[PDB]
Amino acid sequence: SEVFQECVNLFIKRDIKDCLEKMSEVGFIDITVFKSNPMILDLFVSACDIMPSFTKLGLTLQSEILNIFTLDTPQCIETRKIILGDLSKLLVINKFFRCCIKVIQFNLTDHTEQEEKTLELESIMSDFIFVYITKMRTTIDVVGLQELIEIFIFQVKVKLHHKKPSPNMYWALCKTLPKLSPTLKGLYLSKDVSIEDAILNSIDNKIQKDKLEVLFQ
Repeated sequence: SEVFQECVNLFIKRDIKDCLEKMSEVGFIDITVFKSNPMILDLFVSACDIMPSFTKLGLTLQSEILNIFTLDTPQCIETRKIILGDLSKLLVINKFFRCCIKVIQFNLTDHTEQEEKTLELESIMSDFIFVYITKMRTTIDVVGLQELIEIFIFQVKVKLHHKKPSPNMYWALCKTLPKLSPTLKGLYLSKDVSIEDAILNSIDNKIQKDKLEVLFQ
């Protein structure tokens, strides 16, 4: 449609707030529309992933975004089934999780409620990780899987809990998901660099960044 093309054109120009406001104005931010038009959902998730947060937007747009990424709404449950159901598009699954994180991080004010939703997200994500490495064994998106685990560690365990990075976060996840380390050690981003190797290296770099970057400013 012409109106959908207008939204796409705003996205191409990185007028992301205007893109989302137009989607809201025309009624596209709606699970019923998402189910009937996969590319409308794809645009919505991609645009929301670029927004620093959802807090500076108009009230109507904000309420419609929150309905899609608040974990216990009917619309979020349905959207999650659609996005997590396409195991071939792991990078979009990762965008969706980042959008859920953005709601907890910036739209929630009560730390007790933030913790409550963070724990819910942890279960959703760890359950999905098991599904992915089981159902897509032999057909793993190595780069997407590295990104997924690093969202869990750096955005959820570190950022949402306000907790310093540690290799123990990786080993703890592997003890709850015993299939994980074998999978990640056997898949390679490059010669002699497994996903596990890369994640542990990322954790080490993040530790040094956390310790030193502000000192150097």
